[PDB]
Amino acid sequence: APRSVDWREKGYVTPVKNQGQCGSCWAFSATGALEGQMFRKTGRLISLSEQNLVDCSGPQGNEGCNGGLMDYAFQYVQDNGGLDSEESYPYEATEESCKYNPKYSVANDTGFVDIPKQEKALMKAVATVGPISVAIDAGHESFLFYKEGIYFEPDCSSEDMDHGVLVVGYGFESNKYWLVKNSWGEEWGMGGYVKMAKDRRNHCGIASAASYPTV
Amino acid sequence: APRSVDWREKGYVTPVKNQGQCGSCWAFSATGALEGQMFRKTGRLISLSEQNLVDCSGPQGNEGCNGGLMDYAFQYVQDNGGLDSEESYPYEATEESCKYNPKYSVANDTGFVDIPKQEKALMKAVATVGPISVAIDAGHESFLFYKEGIYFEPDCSSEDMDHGVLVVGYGFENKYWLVKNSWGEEWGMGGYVKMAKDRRNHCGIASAASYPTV
Ligand SMILES: *[C@@H](O)[C@H](C[C@@H]1CCNC1=O)NC(=O)[C@H](CC(C)C)NC(=O)c1cc2ccccc2[nH]1
Ligand SMILES: *[C@@H](O)[C@H](C[C@@H]1CCNC1=O)NC(=O)[C@H](CC(C)C)NC(=O)c1cc2ccccc2[nH]1
Repeated sequence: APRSVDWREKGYVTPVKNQGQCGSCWAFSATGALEGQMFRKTGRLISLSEQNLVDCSGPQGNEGCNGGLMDYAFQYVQDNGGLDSEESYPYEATEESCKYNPKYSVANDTGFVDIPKQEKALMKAVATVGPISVAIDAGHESFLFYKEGIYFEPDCSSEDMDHGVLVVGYGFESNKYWLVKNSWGEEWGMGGYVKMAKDRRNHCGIASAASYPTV
Repeated sequence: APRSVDWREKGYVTPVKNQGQCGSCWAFSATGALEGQMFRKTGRLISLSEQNLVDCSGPQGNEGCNGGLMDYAFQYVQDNGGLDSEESYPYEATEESCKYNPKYSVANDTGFVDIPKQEKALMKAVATVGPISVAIDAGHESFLFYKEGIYFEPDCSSEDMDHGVLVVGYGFENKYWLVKNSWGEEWGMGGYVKMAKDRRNHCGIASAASYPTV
């Protein structure tokens, strides 16, 4: 497989967004992975509505700003037969009534694939598919304060993840890393991204709950 | 400047409101611009009271449901030393007695700036300041009935503006202003309209733009 991948250079990834004061990480993770797969299919990069997911995906098991799962979000888009653009259904960092309108649907999906709980499998998927939704353990001060280099936190869990993010690539320092897009704004980390330790015992659980939508 | 800006995703903009059967557009535009500048200053997004402006800004020149201007509303907030929250001083779509109460003030301003009367200066303000109050010519059936794409009306005028609204951003699909209206969420695109940008100061969008200084 390639030793390095960065889907950002290839047009698959929208700018970093900001969840604000709302536990909607899972919705940002899901929209990032679907943005990637819709670009793969159509050649158009269009920002998708996390608000739509937050407001409408309760039946599939999601709890809005109180948490949720990317796979539940992918199931919603399939069940719903669409997902609105960001520009039509803007993010408000709270839960509102479902206002889905098919008029402004710009994405869809046909299911999802859960990747085997192996960093090797995740690497293959990143190389072959595009950006991939992943859960990490993000609940450490070292992660708030991350600015540069490869992130490693000896107290990270490989089993107890709490944060949904998007792997957009991987590589190495000229000491391997995953390239991860967060949803804490561009001021956090390296332009909103973090290089997380790769092939270091599934560090922070990055390969434990990885998935992507089919389109 | 960036080629695209949308302050809604950055926490500067409240949900779309509905003026109902009252010519209070100017008050919704003003509260929008002040909600954005108060967010810029404090990091808190709090919906402000249009009714407080409708009821109380007569001395600064406004005429309640019979019309008004955003700058007169910004002058009121300055003169008054405050503006009540929406939740404290709810909207009734009619003019009442002034019930302003400082206990519930959650906004202030120190003044206000008028933007140079060019779309280039408007673009610079939107990119650097936040949501901007603007006046447009909305009195065309096309606008009345917009749903998607970029709005362009040949019979639109650049000096006969009659409607106050809020520019929250701009971009391209062929450029547009992203404009928050106050006709509820069922109108337009969730309550918004993409208005032609850099096409003959279309509908007079850069003719009377301003924002409060906080
Ligand atoms: C990230 O914004 C979010 C933060 C938590 C929400 C409430 N407090 C938090 O710290 N994390 C999540 O939403 C995680 C993401 C996964 C991928 C690890 N999922 C959940 O917390 C969660 C809650 C919940 C309740 C019912 C069903 C599923 C479910 N998932
Ligand atoms: C939008 O709600 C409002 C609609 C008019 C008022 C009643 N009839 C209408 O159609 N439009 C306004 O309030 C406009 C907005 C500006 C920014 C163009 N302003 C006026 O009509 C206006 C300003 C003003 C100042 C003093 C006295 C009267 C007066 N009217």
